[PDB]
Amino acid sequence: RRLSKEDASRVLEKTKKRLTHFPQRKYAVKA
Amino acid sequence: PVERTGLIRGLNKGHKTTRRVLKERPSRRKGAQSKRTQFVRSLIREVAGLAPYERRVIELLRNGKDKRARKFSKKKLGTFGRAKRKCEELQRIIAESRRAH
Amino acid sequence: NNHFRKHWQRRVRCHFDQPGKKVTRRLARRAKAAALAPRPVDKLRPIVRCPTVKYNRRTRLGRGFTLEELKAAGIPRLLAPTIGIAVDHRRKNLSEESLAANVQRLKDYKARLILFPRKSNKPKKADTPKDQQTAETTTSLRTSFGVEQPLAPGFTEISKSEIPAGIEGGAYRALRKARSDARLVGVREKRAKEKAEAEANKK
Amino acid sequence: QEKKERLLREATAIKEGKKKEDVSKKPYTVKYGLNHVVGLIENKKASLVLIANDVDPIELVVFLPALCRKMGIPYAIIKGKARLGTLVHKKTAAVVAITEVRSED
Amino acid sequence: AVSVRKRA
Amino acid sequence: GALKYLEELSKKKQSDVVRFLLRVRCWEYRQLNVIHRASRPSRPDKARRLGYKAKQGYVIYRVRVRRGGRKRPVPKGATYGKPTNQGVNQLKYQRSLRATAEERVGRRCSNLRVLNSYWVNQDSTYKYYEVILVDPNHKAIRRDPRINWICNPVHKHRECRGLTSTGKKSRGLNKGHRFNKTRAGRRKTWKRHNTLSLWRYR
RNA sequence: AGGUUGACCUCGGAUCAGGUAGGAGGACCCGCUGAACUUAAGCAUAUCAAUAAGCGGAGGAAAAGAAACCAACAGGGAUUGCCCUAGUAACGGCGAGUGAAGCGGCAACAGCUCAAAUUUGAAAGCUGGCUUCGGCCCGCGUUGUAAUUUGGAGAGGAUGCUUU
RNA sequence: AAAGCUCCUUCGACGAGUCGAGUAGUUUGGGAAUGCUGCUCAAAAUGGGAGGUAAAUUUCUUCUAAAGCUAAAUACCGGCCA
Repeated sequence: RRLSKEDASRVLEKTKKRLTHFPQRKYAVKA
Repeated sequence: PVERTGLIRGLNKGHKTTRRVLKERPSRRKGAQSKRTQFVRSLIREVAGLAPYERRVIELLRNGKDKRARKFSKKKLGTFGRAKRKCEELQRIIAESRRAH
Repeated sequence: NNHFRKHWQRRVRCHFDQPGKKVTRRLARRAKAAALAPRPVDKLRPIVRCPTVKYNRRTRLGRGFTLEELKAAGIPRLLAPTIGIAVDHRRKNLSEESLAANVQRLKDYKARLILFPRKSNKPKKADTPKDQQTAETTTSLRTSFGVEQPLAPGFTEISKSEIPAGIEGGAYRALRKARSDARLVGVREKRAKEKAEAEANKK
Repeated sequence: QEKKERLLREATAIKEGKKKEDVSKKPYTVKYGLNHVVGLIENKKASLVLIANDVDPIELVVFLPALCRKMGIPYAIIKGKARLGTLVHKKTAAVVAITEVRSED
Repeated sequence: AVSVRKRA
Repeated sequence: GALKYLEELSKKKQSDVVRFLLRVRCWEYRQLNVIHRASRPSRPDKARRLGYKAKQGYVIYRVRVRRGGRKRPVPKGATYGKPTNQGVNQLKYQRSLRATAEERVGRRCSNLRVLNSYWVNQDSTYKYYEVILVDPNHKAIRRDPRINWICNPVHKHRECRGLTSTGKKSRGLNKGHRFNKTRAGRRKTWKRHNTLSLWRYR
């Protein structure tokens, strides 16, 4: 009865635009 | 904003800082009339008419029993402030009816 | 004053799992650090002042930086949570000092930030170049960007010629007068209004 | 089918480097959908409004003659939401409007 | 006319 | 659209047109079954703002519930203990009649999930409600990220556990000082306050 | 042919095509319902206790949750939990007793989605069936399926760089 | 094609038998200031709620209800492994 992987991974298009242009970046902070 | 005195007590008490003016937050716009909402409410008022207690208050205001209208409005609505606003609105309705007639 | 009149024995919580829970928390923190490396384990937090008259002497870390702080620091609000900056849209800057301090904090973080490109073969102009990408890093923003001065200095030396004269009449009398005026603000206003009405009537 | 043919022609024009407006003309249709028609009435774009007599719930159209009278729009109540649906290729239609037609009509 | 919003 | 006009009209429940519609619909719903399926929402603006869509997988069920208080099922309507200074005629059920309507509709359609519900009518005997339900096994529901949260098993029978809107109201899940005892859960908060905590180095 | 031929709406049938629910478990969790022994000299307020028993509904956690909050400060800033607040403010026959919260330190941190707007120069959306896997059909749906917006804003403008 | 930043004349929809009131029962430390439910009444547009002593008048401060989702830190006399 669990939702399929594709259906569970479906996102809204506004979310997709936000993730396309502002994903979680890789960064470091100088000591 | 009034500058604080730098004292722990008294009028305008408190630590002195440089107060800023803020652009008003959009959540604080609630209550403001918009043109479409005003238009739709006027049309719906014209279509639906009045409630029976509103007709009673309008009759009292026409007969000039203002205190009786306020007391009856408070009994019907529940609070003094809501009664006062409702009586002002119905007096406006009476005034526009008279200026139409 | 012993509150043992209910069935208290059904709701006794002992803490034998205290060292085990410390071990579990440390394992979770090490796993989180390994997943987040080379990013720091925490987000940058602003400096805010505690409310109420008991605690307004002391500063501490807040939830997140304000939108006006981010705007004055030049960090867009969609970019900020992706580079380890906490954002709080509820907090406002009522005064200039806290705003300036948090803007300087954001600028220091942005100056110490190393931003790796999304694609290694195609770096962008907002990205840190590879020959600056190698430097000593910190993994604890709560330590490297903590509250340096939670309280004001309690001791300060000045010259004897720079001793303030003091408020006229004395500090105790100034406090008494401020309290008295606060208690009599409305009585004096009513008396002035009555005097103005009498003067208008018998001018 | 007509839309598919039009989109094929526009895809051909895009492929040969032309705008879709070069091969497609401005359309003139009966306007439908209750929210759309109420918007057209409020913007005073509708020239003629036809309202079905049997909309259930009636509250969806009960304000429509008053709205049309306030905006100075000619309206008529007509029999058949199914009859209006035959105009707009649907089973039912609560309201239809005409804004503009062609020069020959 | 009554408009919900400015349109492009 | 027309839904702004519908909302403003639905505010005017004592006007002539709305009272006429309410009267005739109350008669019709009284002639129909106690729980029956509605072909469409009779209050489309209310249903839409509560989350109904005109999409396959959304259904509306209309239900009437007997109104008034609650009676304790004791023999001859009397108890055999200490005096209570009150009768069962004044006992008040701690949930809403809306919640009772939602639960009975959920039992009638056990394959669906109750999303929300809304008042449509009342008379002296009954209060009438329309309940929005979502089919978690329908493909159109499962493919939609705005609604397929309800396909997860944690939302089985929300109306039974008080996770609908009337359930949250009855559980008193609000912030602030007026809701000190209930905002995190009344029984859980009671257990937290009545737990004796003993540390090792005490 | 019009006493006909149809469009809809509502309501039914079918071992119709495809699905789904029930029972178990119930330590922990969300609700409902709900005592008495006890403690008050006895005892109808009270206490035991918003507890036991009874009933319904979940999961690996549940629940709560991104303020119609706290405050009154130089202001804090979703939720949860620990320490502290504090046996305090407060409630209480004839008194036995009862009893929070804000701040503060810490564990852990994460933010968002709709309704209300005309895509109107084009329902741009979707279940199902058949497939040569290209698509094609039966439909749903304008009594509104996509995109766009959610108050932190946003819509329209202006403007020149950035982004995938 | 979509996306962000900066500035602006203007525009800026925002959830109703609900909020609120009375009353009744129950509940709370909130037996002047608590929550829930039933019955009766029943809103508004800078409006509404809150600001723990009732009310009128004048201010001020804070959020923005009546639609919705969401990991972690928390519980665990059931089950499985140690």
